Amino acid sequence: SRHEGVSCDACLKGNFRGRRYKCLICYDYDLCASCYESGATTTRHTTDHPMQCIGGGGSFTCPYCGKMGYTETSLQEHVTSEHAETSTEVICPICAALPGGDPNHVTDDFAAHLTLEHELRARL
Ligand SMILES: [Zn+2]
Ligand SMILES: [Zn+2]
Ligand SMILES: [Zn+2]
Ligand SMILES: [Zn+2]
Repeated sequence: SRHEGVSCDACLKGNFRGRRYKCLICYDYDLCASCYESGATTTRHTTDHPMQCIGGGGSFTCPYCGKMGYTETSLQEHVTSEHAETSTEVICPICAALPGGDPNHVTDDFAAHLTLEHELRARL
């Protein structure tokens, strides 16, 4: 998924995909996974600083039938199988659970939303 509203203090890319790493010493300081894994530093930040990984995991509810307990992977498998042609408006549970996440991503094609905005790869 994307870290909406977040930009990397080292490479300046924003709303980046993959995992987000937040420094717990420097104020409002975040690294994309590429800059985190590669030891990127700026003026105030060192690789010694404690970092918190944000995003990933979680169990999700299907908005079309209400069944609970899916992972991001199994939710997408379920929706793309059992609800691929429906036009009811629903709100995305994954966006709402991710910090920065749109609290209300309203969509009438949830299967396309998962495929496009929640791709199933660790770096995405
Ligand atoms: Zn970066
Ligand atoms: Zn730092
Ligand atoms: Zn369902
Ligand atoms: Zn979403």
